[PDB]
Amino acid sequence: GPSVFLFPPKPKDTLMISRTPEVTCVVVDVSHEDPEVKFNWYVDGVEVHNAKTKPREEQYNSTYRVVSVLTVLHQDWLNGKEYKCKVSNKALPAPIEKTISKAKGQPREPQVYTLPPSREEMTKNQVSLTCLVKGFYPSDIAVEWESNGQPENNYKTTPPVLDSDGSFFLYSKLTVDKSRWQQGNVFSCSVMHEALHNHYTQKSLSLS
Amino acid sequence: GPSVFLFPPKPKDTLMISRTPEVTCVVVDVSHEDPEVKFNWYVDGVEVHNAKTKPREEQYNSTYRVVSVLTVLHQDWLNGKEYKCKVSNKALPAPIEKTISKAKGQPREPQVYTLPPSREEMTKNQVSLTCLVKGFYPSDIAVEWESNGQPENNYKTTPPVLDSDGSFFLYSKLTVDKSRWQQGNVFSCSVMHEALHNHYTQKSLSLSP
Amino acid sequence: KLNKEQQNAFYEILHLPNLNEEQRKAFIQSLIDGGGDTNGNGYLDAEESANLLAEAKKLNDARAP
Amino acid sequence: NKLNKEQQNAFYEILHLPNLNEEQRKAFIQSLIDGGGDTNGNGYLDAEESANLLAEAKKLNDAR
Ligand SMILES: *[C@@H]1O[C@H](CO[C@@H]2O[C@@H](C)[C@@H](O)[C@@H](O)[C@@H]2O)[C@@H](O[C@@H]2O[C@H](CO)[C@@H](O[C@@H]3O[C@H](CO[C@H]4O[C@H](CO)[C@@H](O)[C@H](O)[C@@H]4O[C@@H]4O[C@H](CO)[C@@H](O)[C@H](O)[C@H]4NC(C)=O)[C@@H](O)[C@H](O[C@H]4O[C@H](CO)[C@@H](O)[C@H](O)[C@@H]4O[C@@H]4O[C@H](CO)[C@@H](O)[C@H](O)[C@H]4NC(C)=O)[C@@H]3O)[C@H](O)[C@H]2NC(C)=O)[C@H](O)[C@H]1NC(C)=O
Ligand SMILES: *[C@@H]1O[C@H](CO[C@@H]2O[C@@H](C)[C@@H](O)[C@@H](O)[C@@H]2O)[C@@H](O[C@@H]2O[C@H](CO)[C@@H](O[C@@H]3O[C@H](CO[C@H]4O[C@H](CO)[C@@H](O)[C@H](O)[C@@H]4O[C@@H]4O[C@H](CO)[C@@H](O)[C@H](O)[C@H]4NC(C)=O)[C@@H](O)[C@H](O[C@H]4O[C@H](CO)[C@@H](O)[C@H](O)[C@@H]4O[C@@H]4O[C@H](CO)[C@@H](O)[C@H](O)[C@H]4NC(C)=O)[C@@H]3O)[C@H](O)[C@H]2NC(C)=O)[C@H](O)[C@H]1NC(C)=O
Ligand SMILES: [Ca+2]
Ligand SMILES: [Ca+2]
Ligand SMILES: [Cl-]
Ligand SMILES: [Cl-]
Ligand SMILES: [Cl-]
Ligand SMILES: [Cl-]
Ligand SMILES: [Cl-]
Repeated sequence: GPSVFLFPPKPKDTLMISRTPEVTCVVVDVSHEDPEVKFNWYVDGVEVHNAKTKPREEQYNSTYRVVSVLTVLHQDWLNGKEYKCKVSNKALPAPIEKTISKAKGQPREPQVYTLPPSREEMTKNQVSLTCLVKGFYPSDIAVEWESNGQPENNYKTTPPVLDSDGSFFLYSKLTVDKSRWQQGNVFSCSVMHEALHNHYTQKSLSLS
Repeated sequence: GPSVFLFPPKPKDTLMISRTPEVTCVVVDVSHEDPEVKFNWYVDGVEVHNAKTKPREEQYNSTYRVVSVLTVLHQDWLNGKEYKCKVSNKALPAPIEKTISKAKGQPREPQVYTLPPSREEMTKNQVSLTCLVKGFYPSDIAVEWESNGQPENNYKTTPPVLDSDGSFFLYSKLTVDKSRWQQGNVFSCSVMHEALHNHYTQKSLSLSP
Repeated sequence: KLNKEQQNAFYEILHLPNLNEEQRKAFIQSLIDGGGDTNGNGYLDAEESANLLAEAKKLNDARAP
Repeated sequence: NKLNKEQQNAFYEILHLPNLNEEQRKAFIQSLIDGGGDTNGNGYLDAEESANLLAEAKKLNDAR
């Protein structure tokens, strides 16, 4: 039978007003004989009708995947409203209902620190710029890199890791050509989190 | 119905000869009505009989947990042998089979770098000592901290993260009181990985200019 | 390019304690649906963000117990 | 820590000797942790005993 997974919006989408957060209801293991899926969305218990169903997609395992996307208001999600997805399909004896909401708990402000490359790494053609983000809650967070107002395209960020005090931390590793670092170019670690002022902060990183 | 979960040995156990690596086959949701579980272990397709089954364990939700432990040879795991656990139980329409092995692919040697606390963190009462381990494959790895030959245990290590070049990296964060860092105490990041000579190396970290 | 004043107006309005949800909800919507774009240029200028925030802060202070 | 470095190194070297077959590699490694290499039977694999077992593995590897 079909299975349902309800996903929250991306942290960056709910924190930046210029973006559109969405909750996503994914129905997997949809059969070829009964591929019709009906979605019923509810925001705080009242049904809404602005959801969009994406065309079904057959997967490599020979089952259909149908996705429904519902735009949400930034403040509704941040204030803890519940979003219910109800999925109906003739292969199910009864509809499946999944509910999600923002993670609960006292918000805690991330501490953001930039770390230059180890001197021992300066013998490599590329060097690692590190961003330490620690002490934040909930774990929902977004991290990006910038230089001169433009995005950097070779960084990787670890998942949030639970620390001893109940908060979370992570690292972001930006790889740049060693020449760029030695020339004094300024790089910026951008962190987006609900417990930050304006929901974002930036910290610079340069040689001297 | 019962579910089966097969767990690999700890990376440190397979790399250090003084330790004992084990693969662990766990059967959960075993009912009171059909609690008998049969285990069949296979190493590269050949059945083995040196596994030990622990006495069934009742959980708070009135289900049994049955565990079978198979000791493995360090070289067998490091050389990529496959370990299969086959679980039979009357509540299952057919036995369940799970297989695990070390990840395939050319091993790559880790690069280990230690990073001192950020200058802005030097205003906090506690500071972060960072160990960057990069460029290694497979992801099986162990990272520890030491000071004066004894372990430091107020550290957390991230999971391995897939990097752009197909290798893995991680960070280990050791938290110490600022005073210890200011006193010139030497801290050591210890890394264990198959692609290292003797399967281990260490990098020091102390207050430098 | 990030509109810092718009993002800040969103954050400040989001945390004004004395506004009811409906009022805070109406102000935030005006940041992205033209209502705040008083000079119909399609972009929320710094003047409009500060003025909409200042106007929203005004109602919050008038509602303080 | 209190790691037996000579034992760990002998294990690593034996693990990578290219000309040994599986049983030979299995037998040499096993002697590091089951008493066989503990020539004085004092319960600990001394540096002398590690070096001697490694030399035996290298010798068989070179002879093959
Ligand atoms: C046929 O294939 C489809 C999909 O094809 C996909 O195609 C196949 C052919 C392969 O190539 C796959 O590699 C490929 O992914 C199969 O559908 C998959 O089915 C499994 C379950 O059977 C689903 O697993 C769930 O996954 C979610 C996480 O999903 C995100 O992350 C995935 C990476 O792991 C990613 O692949 C997904 O696309 C999805 O990506 C996110 O997507 C959203 C929406 O687009 C987006 O907004 C996000 O940004 C994006 N993020 C990322 C990082 O990509 C996982 O959370 C689920 O876990 C819970 O449930 C498990 C039960 O299955 C349980 O074991 C876990 O412990 C966990 O527990 C839940 O636990 C939490 C813990 O707090 C608890 O709160 C919940 O209550 C609890 N809920 C429970 C138990 O119900 C889960 O693992 C895959 O997502 C899904 N893939 C896709 C693409 O839909 C299908 O099964 C195949 N059919 C077969 C084999 O018969
Ligand atoms: C009745 O109650 C019992 C007992 O209750 C539970 O435990 C007690 C102690 C309390 O804490 C309760 O709060 C709690 O409810 C219930 O038993 C549980 O049943 C669930 C299944 O529903 C099992 O889930 C699996 O967990 C494994 C991970 O297991 C480590 O997990 C726990 C730590 O988080 C720990 O409790 C476990 O003991 C286990 O410990 C590891 O143990 C070995 C053995 O000693 C040890 O060597 C390790 O060091 C140790 N590790 C750690 C970190 O401690 C998890 O892997 C499972 O998820 C995978 O599979 C899913 C598909 O089924 C998939 O959707 C997931 O994404 C995930 O994917 C797998 O993912 C990994 C990594 O991503 C990958 O390598 C695999 O290839 C991949 N496999 C796939 C995709 O197929 C799963 O979540 C619980 O373990 C189990 N608890 C115990 C103690 O056994 C029972 O459900 C209840 N029944 C009822 C109410 O009806
Ligand atoms: Ca305007
Ligand atoms: Ca001896
Ligand atoms: Cl489901
Ligand atoms: Cl309802
Ligand atoms: Cl596809
Ligand atoms: Cl940004
Ligand atoms: Cl800050």
